[PDB]
Amino acid sequence: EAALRDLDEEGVVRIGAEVKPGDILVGRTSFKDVKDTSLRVPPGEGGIVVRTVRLRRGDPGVELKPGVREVVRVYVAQKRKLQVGDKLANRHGNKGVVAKILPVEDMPHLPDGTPVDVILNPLGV
Amino acid sequence: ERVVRDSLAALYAEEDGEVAKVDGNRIVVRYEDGRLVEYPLRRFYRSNQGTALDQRPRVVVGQRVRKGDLLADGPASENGFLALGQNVLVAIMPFDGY
Amino acid sequence: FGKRKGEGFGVDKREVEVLRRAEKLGLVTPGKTPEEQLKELFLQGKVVLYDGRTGEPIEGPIVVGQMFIMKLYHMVEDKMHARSTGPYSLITQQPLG
Amino acid sequence: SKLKAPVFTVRTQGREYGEFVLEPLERGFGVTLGNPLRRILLSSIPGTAVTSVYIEDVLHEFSTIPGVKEDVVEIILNLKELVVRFLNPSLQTVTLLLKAEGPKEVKARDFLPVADVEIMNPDLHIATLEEGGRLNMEVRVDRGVGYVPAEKHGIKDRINAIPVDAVFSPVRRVAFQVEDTRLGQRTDLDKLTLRIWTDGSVTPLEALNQAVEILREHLTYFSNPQAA
Amino acid sequence: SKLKAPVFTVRTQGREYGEFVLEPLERGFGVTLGNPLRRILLSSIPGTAVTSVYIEDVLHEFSTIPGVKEDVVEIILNLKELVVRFLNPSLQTVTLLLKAEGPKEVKARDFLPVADVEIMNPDLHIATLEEGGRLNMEVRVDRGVGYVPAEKHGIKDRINAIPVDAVFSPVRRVAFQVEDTRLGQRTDLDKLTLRIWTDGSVTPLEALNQAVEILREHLTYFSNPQAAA
Amino acid sequence: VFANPDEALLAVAHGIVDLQDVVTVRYMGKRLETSPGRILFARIVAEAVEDEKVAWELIQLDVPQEKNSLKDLVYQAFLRLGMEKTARLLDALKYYGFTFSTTSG
Amino acid sequence: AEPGIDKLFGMVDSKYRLTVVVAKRAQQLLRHGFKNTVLEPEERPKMQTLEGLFDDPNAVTWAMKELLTGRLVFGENLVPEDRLQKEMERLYP
Repeated sequence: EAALRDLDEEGVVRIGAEVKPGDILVGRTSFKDVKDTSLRVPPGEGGIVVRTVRLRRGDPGVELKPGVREVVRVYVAQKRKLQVGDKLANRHGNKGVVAKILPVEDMPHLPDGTPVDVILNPLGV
Repeated sequence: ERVVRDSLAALYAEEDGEVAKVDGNRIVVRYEDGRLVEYPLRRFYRSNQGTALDQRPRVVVGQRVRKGDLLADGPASENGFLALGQNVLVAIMPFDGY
Repeated sequence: FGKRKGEGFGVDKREVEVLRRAEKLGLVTPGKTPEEQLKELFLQGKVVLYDGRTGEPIEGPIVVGQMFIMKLYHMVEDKMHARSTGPYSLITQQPLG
Repeated sequence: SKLKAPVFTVRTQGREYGEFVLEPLERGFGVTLGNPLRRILLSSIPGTAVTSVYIEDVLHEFSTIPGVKEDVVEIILNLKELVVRFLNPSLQTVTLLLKAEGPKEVKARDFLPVADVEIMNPDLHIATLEEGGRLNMEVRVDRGVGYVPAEKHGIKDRINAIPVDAVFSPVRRVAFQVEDTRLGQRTDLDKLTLRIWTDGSVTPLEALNQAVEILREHLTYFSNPQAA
Repeated sequence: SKLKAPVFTVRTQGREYGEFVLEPLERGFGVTLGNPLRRILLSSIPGTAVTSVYIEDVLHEFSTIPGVKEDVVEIILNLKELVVRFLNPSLQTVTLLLKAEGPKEVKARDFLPVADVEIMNPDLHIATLEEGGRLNMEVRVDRGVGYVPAEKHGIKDRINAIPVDAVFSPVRRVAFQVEDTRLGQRTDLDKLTLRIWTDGSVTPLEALNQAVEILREHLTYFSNPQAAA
Repeated sequence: VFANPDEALLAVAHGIVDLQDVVTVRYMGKRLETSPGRILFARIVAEAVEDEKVAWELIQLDVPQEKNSLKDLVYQAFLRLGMEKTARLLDALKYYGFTFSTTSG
Repeated sequence: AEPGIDKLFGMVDSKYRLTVVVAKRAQQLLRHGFKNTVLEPEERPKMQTLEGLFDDPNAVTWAMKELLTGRLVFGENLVPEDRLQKEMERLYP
């Protein structure tokens, strides 16, 4: 039951649940007398489940391929902060990958105490 | 501003009028014609590339809006101007090989 | 600079050392007051900068200013990948791509 | 030719700005004293920060509230600027409660009073409510030091609580100025001036005292030589 | 949740070389401790140095002495490396007298003994006299801190005396390095290594202790605000 | 006129002279009209290769260190000492080059 | 660089022969559980973990150290392979 906490009574992860690699999003069983064929979060992905959409046979405007009873889609959101390895660029063709994130006290600062935010190498010019 | 306007990403007032209702998902405007017009806002929508495009209201209830005035900012927009990044304080100097 | 002068502060000793170095470098004209040389450096877009690790100034004036920078869609999060073993292709029986 | 103990002068503006002058000092000691104190002040001063937020009928950060102009992300961004002062040294965490109905401009002053807790910026704008909108919030504020991302601590009080990135440092800016001075016949002596801007939760004098204590405690560590 | 107290390790090579390791430390504290200690060690450790030299028949430092192979500059440079220890704290300045004549290898130990003074390197080479060469010199040695060029003090016992740069600092060199280290899950901690070369009159451990004490005494100055402007 | 490299570098640390000023230093039993920076570079090489005479033989003292001179130094160090000591020298050169490029201005 | 790599390169006429010798010695050490080593108990390669210093599990490092000591004989057609393995097993089960 630790692996089935976030699923609702219909086998779909609930809205607002946090999902990490290996967690189940939609439960599914297939005749093997049945076996696990559920949808899980791939490695390196996850976040907050924000939407679920279910399309069933007969629903107005739905055109499923023959043989498919229903389809379930899950929308999962991520808030990505800047990290080492991300790419930044200016409008003049200067692009580069973030290689180091320093604490404020290590940054060069103006005589009035204001630190700089970005240090660019002059050799690129 | 022309780039933001021509992409149809932001929302602009159709006619001279006054704003009646403001919400995170709705703007209702009362034009001088007397007709109430409700503009729904696209909120947290997945683009083809996985980025989230949402519109955020930039108007208050009771505010007077002229024709073409901004009502809601689109993605990568700040007061109707294209906003693709951030203005940061930079120093041009080597730093420990990093 | 009027901000600093209003609060009751003069020129720092480290600023004097940097001004001496820039005088040797040929960035400022000899015979001027420290404030005049500082203004000359500022008009060249350069300021005296201090090292946060030591507190000593950078030995020369450094170009500092506001820049517009954007984050690009190339994110290391979406690229980092590793595999020990996994699926294999039907015919060649070789790892998938 | 040893130097007399320097004079120490204190100037204060409100609870937010402080100037601390030490003079006269030997040549080179202005930087030697100012820089470690600046680094400690900017890095290691404990404070308070918003660590958790719960909103009624809100399931995650990526939603909107009917009758409220701002989305949850922008509300949390506004709440990250809240300055809370704990009047009690033993106090470790508080939960502030907010209940409002539109139309109004919900500010930080609309929080219900709590004992031994003060809000240093009651004018800080939180949200805008229109007719029909309501806001019921519970904000958990903790003591701590440094910058702790929400993904690190992961603090949730209820099922639908939203963890918030915590910036515990109360110090906003630290500068120091080394000026030339003299004493009788000696020349090229140092006069040090520390300028400290805080958020008002902790005064500059308190922050300076804590930084000095931290430096003294770290200097203590050089007292037990051991063989290699 | 504050981290455990760090471990301090010593590694001493005679009275001349020392390595000191402090680890683990909070992020950024490695340089925060290393830089002021380096500045104090290079600037503020009390010591002694040769401050003046008088040699007869010598008019300036760019002259030469018949009977001595080296010029005045070489003797002054050799005297710059003389290591002297004062035995009692009341003593401030000392004059050391050197009488030499005849073909000889003039070393440090040839100085006339003075009381409550000790030459730590008696084997140091001062000069070489040939046949018919003589050397009668008076070296004035004082106690101070840091490095003071000759033109700054310019002290002279008499008109023919030559001022000498005073290397008061007993510490010859200080280096320090900060390396990343981890403890448990935390991975942003610091390990600080300090290497100290002294001249032998003071051990590196003693110099480090004196620097730490100086820093503590300076930190004690932030207490009583006589002026309340 | 300095008795040894340590005195010259201590004078540099006190702001008496800069690394780019030409002074007189006594090193390896000789009186060299050179700068404290070049003496420091010589010491960097000597401490990297753990051999003072060979390092003195390898380096070109009377020129600024640029790409070609550094490449020649690396090749000569390889030939004279082996790849392990060459790797140590390369690491030391990298560290000190980065350190002095940061503060050069 | 690997310690003593210059000496190892000078000990052989071809660098690939050095690689082959190192790999075969590492296989021999792994097969017998490091009981056939020629290293004295204080020359053993160590590895530092939280609990304490233990033996280095990497057999290739052991093989290079042993080659450095000079107590190993290598060449072409020294001993028949089957007899070599049987004798090794006899000394070290």
